[PDB]
Amino acid sequence: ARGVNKVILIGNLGQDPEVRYTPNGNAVANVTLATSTTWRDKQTGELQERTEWHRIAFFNRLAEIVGEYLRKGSKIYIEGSLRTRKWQDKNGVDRYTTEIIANEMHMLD
Amino acid sequence: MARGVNKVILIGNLGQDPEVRYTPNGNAVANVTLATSTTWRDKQTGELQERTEWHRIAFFNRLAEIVGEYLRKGSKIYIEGSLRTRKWQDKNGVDRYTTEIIANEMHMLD
Amino acid sequence: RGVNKVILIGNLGQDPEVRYTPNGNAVANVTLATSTTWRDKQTGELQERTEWHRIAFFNRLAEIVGEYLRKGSKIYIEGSLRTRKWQDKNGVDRYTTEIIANEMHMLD
Amino acid sequence: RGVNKVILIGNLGQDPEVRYTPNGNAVANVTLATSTTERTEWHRIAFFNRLAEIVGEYLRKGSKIYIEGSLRTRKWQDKNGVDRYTTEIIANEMHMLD
Repeated sequence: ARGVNKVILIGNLGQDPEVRYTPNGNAVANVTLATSTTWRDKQTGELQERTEWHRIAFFNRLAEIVGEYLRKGSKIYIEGSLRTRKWQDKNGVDRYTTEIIANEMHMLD
Repeated sequence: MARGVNKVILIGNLGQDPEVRYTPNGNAVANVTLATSTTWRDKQTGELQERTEWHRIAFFNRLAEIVGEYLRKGSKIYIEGSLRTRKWQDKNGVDRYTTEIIANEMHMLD
Repeated sequence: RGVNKVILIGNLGQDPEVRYTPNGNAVANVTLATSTTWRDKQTGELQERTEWHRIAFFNRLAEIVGEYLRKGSKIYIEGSLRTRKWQDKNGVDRYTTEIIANEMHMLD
Repeated sequence: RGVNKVILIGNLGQDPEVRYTPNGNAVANVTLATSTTERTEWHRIAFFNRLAEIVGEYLRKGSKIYIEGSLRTRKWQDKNGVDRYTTEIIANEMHMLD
């Protein structure tokens, strides 16, 4: 190639995997994944949880694995790549919707 | 010490010269658009063709300052950061995720 | 100018000992095991290879590790590679490569 | 099970050189320099097959590249048959930054 496009996530499945098949027997799976980090309340010192949400897509073998083993709550590790579909704002500002294309996946439960 | 891991690593070029602003308190804030390339093989003809993804990146404070001063359209950079997503609601009522990369690190690659 | 990153997930080989440096700082040296399993694409079959990594935790991270982690604990690590030079008893330069941990997350 | 991953960006210490293992395969062992505000770290990296050929063709001393790989420590004996150990990076992917 010439560029690097790489995401590493650890988080939980927000719902049970949704598995489907292309009209020619290809596995496709879509999951929602929540990753968390902590935040310190400045006033009170309370350690509070912050959550980001990500859409992940798996293909073929990996998608089969996902639907075979993973359920809501499942904690997994993931490497993948960002894929974005260009936008346009109410104010005409270019925006970016992002799915993660998964190439690796390690189960952690 | 968080329960999760949210890491992006990118290498690519600025589509445009950086956009920079300051907050009412002075602190800097920069955004750029990054193109990252890979290569696709045309299965029929064997042609080596370039595919491009586009990314919105936000920088803050000192990093933003560095970006304003040093970067330009075409600049090749390395980026470590985190994904920040604001949630959607689709035409067909499906959930979508609009993401910005929040940069923690930046190395210029000439 | 340069990137030196290591990401690992695997299990501790021992209960960690927090020690102190000749400068008074906490250190915890541990080993971590990562494994690759694959089937030989012809002759042999189910192959499994294990790698042992040397990890150095310093200061608070050292103390956390000393306090929470135990042998076999499943842990996640980000860090940097450092090789150091020492001498054997006959004065020959020998080398050891270690992961200087930046971050760690408990997966258990 | 387990993640063993390395990412580097730095420069080759020497013009790379394709050689061959006793199995016949291609391989280039090179060193890569990475630095921090200043201390320089030297990594042994190993490319095999295709990557090795590609590395041997296009890279010279001081070539800035990007690498992903896995860590591997192999065991060997010195003259006196004492177990010694070397940590090398087995590269999966490589990109030229020049």
